[PDB]
Amino acid sequence: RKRRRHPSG
Amino acid sequence: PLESQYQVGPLLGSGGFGSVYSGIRVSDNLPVAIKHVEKDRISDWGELPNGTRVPMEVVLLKKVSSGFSGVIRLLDWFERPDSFVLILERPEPVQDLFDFITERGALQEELARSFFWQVLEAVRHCHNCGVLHRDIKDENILIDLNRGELKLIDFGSGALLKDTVYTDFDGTRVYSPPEWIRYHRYHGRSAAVWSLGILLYDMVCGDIPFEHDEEIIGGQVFFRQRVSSECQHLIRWCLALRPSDRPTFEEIQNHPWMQDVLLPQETAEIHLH
Ligand SMILES: NNC(=O)CSc1ccc(Cl)cc1
Repeated sequence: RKRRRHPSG
Repeated sequence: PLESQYQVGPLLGSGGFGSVYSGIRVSDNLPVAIKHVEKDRISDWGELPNGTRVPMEVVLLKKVSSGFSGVIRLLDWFERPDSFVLILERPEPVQDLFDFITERGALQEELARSFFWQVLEAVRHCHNCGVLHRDIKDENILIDLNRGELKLIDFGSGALLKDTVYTDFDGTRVYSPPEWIRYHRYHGRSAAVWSLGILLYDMVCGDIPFEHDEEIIGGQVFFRQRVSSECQHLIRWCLALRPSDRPTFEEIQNHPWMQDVLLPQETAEIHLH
């Protein structure tokens, strides 16, 4: 697995 | 006169929130952040006490920017033909908590305890001021690396706090609670506690526990890192599937894992300097 950001909305 | 009161520096970032530049207040060399939001992109509007129609983000920032707190404060704001410009505090030096956790991996529990405590105090401050953030996550937390203080940012998905049900949501889905996923309904404080459970897992394990809707509503919490039984218990309590089974903020801060928190200055000296 990779860690990632998650955009709002 | 916006362009004559601040010297604008490089772009710090952009996204769903707008575009944010580094800046310096010309009056006294105070570091600031200058956030631009296009009017056509603003969904929620509100009214300041003066009655002038502004983005809800401005309403909420003004409600929480009085006095000292763990919230990045709104120093001023400007209206342009096609946009609003927000002048915000800028810690220096600074790193957001998402990048910090990426670089450091899972945090020592002593450091996670200090960070999580400060976030709880910041969120309590918001709720005390009648403001629900609705997008608590590591990306929306800044670390003042010299002072060891955490600062909450981005009220662009927030709302006035209320005791009735919310049926709208524009925050981050992987931090949103199972009742939102399942029913498109949540209450403000118990939804916030869920997102704090996600955040605490993120701190002590190095990433969030859930990526998919099925994991969020399944409510099974697997620990990928060694985490004390006391910390596991608090996380699992915050991530209770039924909202009324989640702790209040008082119960979180009275939890055995939360006692003997470091001061911010101690946190910086031991862990950040
Ligand atoms: N989702 N991001 C935002 O709303 C950016 S607000 C902000 C304030 C101060 C600094 Cl140093 C950086 C950013």
